[PDB]
Amino acid sequence: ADLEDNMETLNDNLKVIEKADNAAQVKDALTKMRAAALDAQKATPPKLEDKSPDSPEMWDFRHGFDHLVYHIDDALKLANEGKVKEAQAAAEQLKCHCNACHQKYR
Ligand code: HEC
Ligand SMILES: [Cu+2]
Repeated sequence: ADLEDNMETLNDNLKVIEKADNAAQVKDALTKMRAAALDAQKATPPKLEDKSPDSPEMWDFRHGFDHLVYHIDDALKLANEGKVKEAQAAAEQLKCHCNACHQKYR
């Protein structure tokens, strides 16, 4: 999918997590976010289209998604333990990273 679509998936599923009634619902949303993060990691964002594919900026962009997956995996572990509120709280740690990448590269 394109980068915009993967971003919509990330945004929509974070809202699902916030409104969830159980940890399995959180897990289902996080699973979709994990895939969207890894698919977005394959894209070249418009603001970096003129940079080398091997540039420090492109590696920083790609590594931002690895860190999003770090947080998603943290939250998934908690969700799979049935810990709904803790999994929701772990997912909120994503937000600073959504905004930090946007500040650089959106
Ligand atoms: C870089 C490592 C990113 C991370 C982490 C997140 N996003 Fe992102 N997002 C990124 C870029 C470069 C762009 C612009 C894409 C473009 O083609 O202009 C975006 C955009 C969004 C949007 C707007 C969607 C659109 O239709 O353009 C949303 C709603 C969005 N991003 C959400 C979002 C969330 C919730 C994230 C954390 C869970 C997140 N992004 C991380 C780059 C990066
Ligand atoms: Cu972090």
